[PDB]
Amino acid sequence: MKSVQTAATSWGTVPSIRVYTANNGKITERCWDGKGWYTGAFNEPGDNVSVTSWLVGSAIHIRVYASTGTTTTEWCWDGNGWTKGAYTATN
Amino acid sequence: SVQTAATSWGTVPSIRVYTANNGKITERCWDGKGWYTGAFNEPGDNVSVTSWLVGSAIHIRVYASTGTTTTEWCWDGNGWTKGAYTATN
Amino acid sequence: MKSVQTAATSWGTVPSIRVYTANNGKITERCWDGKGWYTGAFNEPGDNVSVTSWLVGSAIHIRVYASTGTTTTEWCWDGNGWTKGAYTATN
Ligand SMILES: O=S(=O)(O)c1cc2c(O)c(c1)Cc1cc(S(=O)(=O)O)cc(c1O)Cc1cc(S(=O)(=O)O)cc(c1O)Cc1cc(S(=O)(=O)O)cc(c1O)C2
Ligand SMILES: O=S(=O)(O)c1cc2c(O)c(c1)Cc1cc(S(=O)(=O)O)cc(c1O)Cc1cc(S(=O)(=O)O)cc(c1O)Cc1cc(S(=O)(=O)O)cc(c1O)C2
Ligand SMILES: OC[C@@]1(O)OC[C@@H](O)[C@@H](O)[C@@H]1O
Ligand SMILES: OC[C@@]1(O)OC[C@@H](O)[C@@H](O)[C@@H]1O
Ligand SMILES: OC[C@@]1(O)OC[C@@H](O)[C@@H](O)[C@@H]1O
Ligand SMILES: OC[C@@]1(O)OC[C@@H](O)[C@@H](O)[C@@H]1O
Ligand SMILES: OC[C@@]1(O)OC[C@@H](O)[C@@H](O)[C@@H]1O
Ligand SMILES: OC[C@@]1(O)OC[C@@H](O)[C@@H](O)[C@@H]1O
Repeated sequence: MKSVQTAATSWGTVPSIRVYTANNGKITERCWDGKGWYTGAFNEPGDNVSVTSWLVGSAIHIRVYASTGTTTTEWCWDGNGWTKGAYTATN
Repeated sequence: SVQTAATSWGTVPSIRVYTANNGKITERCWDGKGWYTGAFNEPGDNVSVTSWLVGSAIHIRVYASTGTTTTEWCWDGNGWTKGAYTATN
Repeated sequence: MKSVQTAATSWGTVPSIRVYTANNGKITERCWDGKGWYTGAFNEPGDNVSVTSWLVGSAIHIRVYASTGTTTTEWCWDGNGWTKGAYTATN
């Protein structure tokens, strides 16, 4: 059968983990911070997902790259919910 | 085509590359002195990976998916164990 | 049709980000260093892509794993152009 496609990132020593799953054109998010998996706020269209994250001090910044067709949309976590980023590409 | 995921740690570095091929995920390893085959071998058509250090100790999480079922595999120094991850796909 | 596939890595606190996109058998690269996205030098064949990177001091090292069929080629950025690495697999 058609397999879902995942992307994962982690930070710190607890750690926090975020796993994004593209399934039937939608990306959803599962989260771990030491005490059970739960569903996160991220829910956006995409057949394909990649993720990277970095710390600035103790503040986490996450970038999720969601692709449908040739269009990749960047989604940004910087402490004020998810926001659409400036990323563009000419695919 | 086959599908891969990669993680690395330290400054040597160590690198681990996971490849999903014909329903199986295998692992190739670099620790500064050449590539060799690792112990990870579990079913999956899709793979992602993340890893983190606790001091000098590496912890690796491999997300192996077949259909809508994703199984998390955990390296914490004592072989690969199944993790608690679930998702409602 | 089938969506493009991406992989992403980041480093430092600016940060720098690199996003690799596999589109109709070719992988290209977009770059962020804090002041706008631009096109990078990576351009190699591939249907599937993953990436990892690490810092040695302030110097970035990037490894891109590009797959076509059962052949995965590692491409290495060590400051001086993209070169084929020693990665092999028996797929
Ligand atoms: O248990 S099995 O994995 O062997 C299985 C095989 C087939 C099946 O029809 C089912 C199970 C029942 C079934 C289960 C589910 S689930 O609830 O998600 O587990 C879903 C379906 C289903 O038929 C519906 C379905 C989904 C997809 S997908 O879009 O790729 O996920 C494909 C199909 C589905 O029927 C077609 C299909 C493909 C395949 S194959 O594995 O690709 O050869 C086997 C069977 C199929 O019905 C034949
Ligand atoms: O991208 S869309 O899903 O909107 C789309 C679907 C179909 C289409 O016919 C077109 C677009 C028009 C079209 C666009 C392009 S493009 O400008 O390059 O994007 C190319 C084609 C095309 O018909 C030609 C074409 C190429 C290929 S490929 O060489 O293998 O990539 C396959 C096909 C093509 O028509 C067959 C095909 C496959 C599919 S599939 O369901 O995605 O497999 C849908 C449609 C198809 O015509 C049916
Ligand atoms: O604590 C969970 C959460 O806030 O963590 C940061 C992001 O992963 C969000 O989508 C998510 O809801
Ligand atoms: O704060 C958001 C932002 O500026 O962060 C850096 C890059 O990810 C940009 O594309 C993005 O718009
Ligand atoms: O041999 C190196 C090894 O022990 O490194 C840690 C994990 O990547 C293991 O699967 C692997 O076998
Ligand atoms: O020690 C294993 C474990 O607790 O590590 C943190 C998460 O990866 C969990 O899903 C996993 O079961
Ligand atoms: O400054 C841009 C650049 O040199 O950054 C390092 C690599 O990502 C290169 O492919 C890219 O062209
Ligand atoms: O200096 C290049 C190199 O040695 O870097 C570490 C690994 O990526 C190797 O496959 C690669 O050939």
